[PDB]
Amino acid sequence: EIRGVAFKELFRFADGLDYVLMGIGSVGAFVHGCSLPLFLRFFADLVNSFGSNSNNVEKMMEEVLKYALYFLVVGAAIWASSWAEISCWMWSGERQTTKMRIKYLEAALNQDIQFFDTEVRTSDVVFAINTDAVMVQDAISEKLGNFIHYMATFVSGFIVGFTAVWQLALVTLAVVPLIAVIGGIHTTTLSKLSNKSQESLSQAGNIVEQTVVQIRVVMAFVGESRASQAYSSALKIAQKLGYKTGLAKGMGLGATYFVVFCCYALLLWYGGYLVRHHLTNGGLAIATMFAVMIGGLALGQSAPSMAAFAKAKVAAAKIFRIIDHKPTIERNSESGVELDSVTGLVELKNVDFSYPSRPDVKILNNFCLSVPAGKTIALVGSSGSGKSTVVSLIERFYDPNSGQVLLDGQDLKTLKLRWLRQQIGLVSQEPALFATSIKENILLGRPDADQVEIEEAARVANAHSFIIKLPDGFDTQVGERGLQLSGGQKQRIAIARAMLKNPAILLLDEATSALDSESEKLVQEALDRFMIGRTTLIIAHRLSTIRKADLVAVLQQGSVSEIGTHDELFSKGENGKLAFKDQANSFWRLAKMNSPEWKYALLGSVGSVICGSLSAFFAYVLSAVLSVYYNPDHEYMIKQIDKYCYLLIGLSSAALVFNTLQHSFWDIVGENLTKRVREKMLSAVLKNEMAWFDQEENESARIAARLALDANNVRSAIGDRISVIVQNTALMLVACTAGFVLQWRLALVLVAVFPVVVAATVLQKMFMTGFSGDLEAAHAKGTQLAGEAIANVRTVAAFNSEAKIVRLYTANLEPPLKRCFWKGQIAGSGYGVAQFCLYASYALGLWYASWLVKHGISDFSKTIRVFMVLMVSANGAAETLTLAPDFIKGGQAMRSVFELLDRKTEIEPDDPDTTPVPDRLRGEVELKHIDFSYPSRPDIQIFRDLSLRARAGKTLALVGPSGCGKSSVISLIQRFYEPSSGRVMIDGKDIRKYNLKAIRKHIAIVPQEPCLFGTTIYENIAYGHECATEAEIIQAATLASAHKFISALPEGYKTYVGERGVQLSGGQKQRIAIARALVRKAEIMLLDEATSALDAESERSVQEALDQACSGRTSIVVAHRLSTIRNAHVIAVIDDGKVAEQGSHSHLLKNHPDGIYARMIQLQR
Ligand SMILES: Nc1ncnc2c1ncn2[C@@H]1O[C@H](COP(=O)(O)OP(=O)(O)NP(=O)(O)O)[C@@H](O)[C@H]1O
Ligand SMILES: Nc1ncnc2c1ncn2[C@@H]1O[C@H](COP(=O)(O)OP(=O)(O)NP(=O)(O)O)[C@@H](O)[C@H]1O
Ligand SMILES: [Mg+2]
Ligand SMILES: [Mg+2]
Repeated sequence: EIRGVAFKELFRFADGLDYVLMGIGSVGAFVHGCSLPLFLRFFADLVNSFGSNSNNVEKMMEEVLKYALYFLVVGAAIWASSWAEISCWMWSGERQTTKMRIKYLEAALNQDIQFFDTEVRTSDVVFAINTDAVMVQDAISEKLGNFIHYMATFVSGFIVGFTAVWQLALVTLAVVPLIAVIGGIHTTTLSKLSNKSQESLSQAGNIVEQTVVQIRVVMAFVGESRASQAYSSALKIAQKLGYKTGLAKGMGLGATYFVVFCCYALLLWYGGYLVRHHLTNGGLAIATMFAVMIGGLALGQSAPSMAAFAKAKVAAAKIFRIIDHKPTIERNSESGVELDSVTGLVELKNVDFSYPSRPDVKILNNFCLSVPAGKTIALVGSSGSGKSTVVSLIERFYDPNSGQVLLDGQDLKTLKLRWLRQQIGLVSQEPALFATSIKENILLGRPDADQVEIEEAARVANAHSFIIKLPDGFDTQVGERGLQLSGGQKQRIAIARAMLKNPAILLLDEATSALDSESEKLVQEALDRFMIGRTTLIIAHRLSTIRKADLVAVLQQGSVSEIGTHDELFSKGENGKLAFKDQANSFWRLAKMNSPEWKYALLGSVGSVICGSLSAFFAYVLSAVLSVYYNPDHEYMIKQIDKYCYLLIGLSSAALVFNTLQHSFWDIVGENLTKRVREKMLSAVLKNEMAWFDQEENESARIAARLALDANNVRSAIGDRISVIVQNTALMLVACTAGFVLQWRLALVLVAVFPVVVAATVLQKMFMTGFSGDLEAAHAKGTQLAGEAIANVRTVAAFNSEAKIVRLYTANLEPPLKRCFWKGQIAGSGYGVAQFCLYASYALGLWYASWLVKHGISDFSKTIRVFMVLMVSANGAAETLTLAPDFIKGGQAMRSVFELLDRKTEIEPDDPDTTPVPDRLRGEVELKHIDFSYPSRPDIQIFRDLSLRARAGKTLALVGPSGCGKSSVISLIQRFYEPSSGRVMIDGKDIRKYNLKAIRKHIAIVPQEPCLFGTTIYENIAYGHECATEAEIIQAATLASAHKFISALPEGYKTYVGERGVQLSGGQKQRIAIARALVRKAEIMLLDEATSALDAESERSVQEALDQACSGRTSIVVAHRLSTIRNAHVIAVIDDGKVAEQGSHSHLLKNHPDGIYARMIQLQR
């Protein structure tokens, strides 16, 4: 394998326009990166002009106007540079990516079947088509532009810092690694603890998934409380892990706050020292500190670019490996002969095409097809010596081992290999349709034909009137994924696309779509009476296409057996808008649910406020220090700077303490809330009906994913998100108050430009995240078509529609190209306008500060303090606004959770108050006039007003046929599916009114395909009773003949078992389920087919265990029970739920059971 190619090789599909776009985007990214430190330098110059000229009001006003003009120039430069970078990079990346997808699909479909058998697999090719978005649509589309932009920012910030104040820049460059390593430690610890918590949540999801896959026994054996308790224990483990995670996150980010505040205290003291020694200015000091931080952040932000570049190198190496391979199929003449008789006879001296994956195996040894012209020849044989290899031979897949295949005295190997393809028709087992129009999915057989030939191609063969009468319309883009759910329409569309093709050398490889409907009847009229005759190796049915064919040509052991007469039989084993009032109500309900932890939240809230306030205070101090930088009194300057540094150290200590407090307590309340939510969701789902678990969207994997995702989503929505909202609200409040009390009418101006600043900063955050959306979703349709074409590469090569598929792929990928260009242009223009308005607002604020100072309304100190404090307030508001979409997502998860919780259940496992039940029952049950009881699929209605009787202390051994409601009478007994017309009376009264959980504690079951959950067989057996103890388990194991086999292993009771455990035999788990049913010790017992596939001694042991269970008390056994039913008084015999005579095993009345019950026994004997 290859670990990657050269980075430049990723640009192999860049034409002149792509080169121009890349150059323009690179220049724009470089200038946009350099602009921000240049703006810091210009801010330093403006502040120096605005503070150092306090006495000369005219000079400072003129210089402030000049530097506001420079701010406008920088804003325009950022506008142009960001527009260029974003739009050009996105467009060039999209163009190169689309060119690569087109070329890759063409190259892949141009290869032979060998390249997808022993070289790169079909799944690998589809995955490469998927991850072309990851490779080229990501790394060189925008990540390259971001890399250039951030490297430019880093270099420009370093240059600005080291040209303004090199002393302060050097000490700041020394400082930056401290914050970097503190943040790295915090991120590492947080990621590790989050991974551990995620593993705990995954284990909890495994627990709930195991609960719902085995819901049939969990509901029956009143194990819902046990499952809830186990889930709660797992959730408590995950909650302790989340507590550790929250404490670690709070401590780490409080350490970051403490370190940055202390470092700013040191840097501000050193800047005061530099101003005191007349080395530089205060504005220069602030700007050089900020510029070195911006350079450090820029250098840190180019790591994702390098990660994307490495991933791109490896994935481009893969894609180039597929593309650059020259197919061996086209190494032949490709132009030899294309003028042969349409009625051709394929001759095979020796069969070949031993697949290159396993060249040692020779499935086809030696035989000849010797097909008749105009007469249909069939083949049949075993699966191991299959017939599809003959199809591969005929279609010239170029794998000749020893012999050679030739058509009517002309070698296929030396043939054109182009004309042969349309000469040879094909309808394989797979329909192999494509995500394109139905007309195209037929037209691709003969491209030159118009709609008319398509019409008679779909008319002569099969019926196309379904398409005409299709509610979608005359033309259809194969619906969504496939036109037909059944597959008959798919097969007949394939037949029509072969009809536009030449059927001269037709090949029909049967149909694996389970067609046993009128689709086969229509197939009888399509390509079963066609005038010519060639290989039709249909083996779906014995008489289908074989009885009518004049040559059976049975194939076995890679050689043709007796051929010609079809009368002889062949031995084989073949079978034959959205209102937010509802969201607010849901949030209030969730908060009421989270009442017990409100106190904790409140403390965390307090911490948030403090931290919020702290930030403002810090900004204030910083701005205040700047005012002290421009002060003629040196001693007063030193005293004020030292006071501010000490206050800032105190702020750092408070920031650490209250950050740990806020985040620890907010994560504590979030963990408690998500644990409570998960527990309530589990209770709600376990309170539902069995039909609810039957539904597909409530599947086990679906349920686990839904629960985990919803809980995680709301957790964030309620934790760090609300933390940040409260913190930023406190910051904004404190900042506005400080600005207004210092110098109003300028804070009013900054509030006037407040929306501009918050919008521009939100767009800055978006740019940091990335402006290109979901790359895979953008090319979803083209990716789907490419994957379908790759999976059906055999059909594409057979119909010679490689060019048509590639052209359809270009037509599918053009709209994403146009959309990406337009999105890039809109994003670039919007981002540039936002930045220009931001810098215009900054210039306006500083000029208004100058105007207030010149008029004598205010002073420099108050103006600069208000300005900086309001700017940090705007930054906090930006954070809140950019976190709003997570609030939207959390509201969606919240309404999902509260629609799951508030769903009502028809059946109540834990009834509030019902008719009390005695400790021991009689066992008599009457299922009078029962019905199908299957809401999920009401198409079928079994139990046509059927009634069933079970006398107290007696057994029923009903047998029935397969799929006659055999395994559903017990479901009616346990109230899994409520019978609408059925009266199920237990102990003389209906089960609907007694305590359901109490009865389910008094009825045992041995389900068909026995449930083997848990980790140890000991717990599986103990599941039968709450007070399992040890004597009960031992006696149950002994009674059901389940003690010797378990003790055979050294582990015995404490043995690894379950879904992830060691797989054991069916008889062992059946007897384990029987032992669990016995240890349940129930008056009414329900059995199933516990003898599906067992050896002689295991069969005898299972029958003995069943005999003992029946001898115990009242029981219902529904197994086949061909003999030795222990003389049940009655046996219920039914035909699809209809009323029928109850033929007994002893055959007292040998009239009804003679033709039903005894027939299967005679057949098996
Ligand atoms: N790509 C492959 N690599 C290796 N062995 C293969 C491959 N494709 C098919 N086989 C083997 O080919 C043998 C014969 O089956 P084959 O004729 O290919 O298909 P089939 O589905 O059995 N045909 P049919 O009987 O007409 O339905 C089997 O033993 C397969 O394992
Ligand atoms: N999830 C389901 N949704 C709808 N119908 C179902 C579902 N599962 C089973 N059925 C049908 O409900 C009926 C139950 O037949 P029943 O004999 O009780 O079970 P079975 O497992 O089919 N028995 P058997 O064939 O003897 O092993 C049959 O018509 C089933 O096909
Ligand atoms: Mg086949
Ligand atoms: Mg069953």
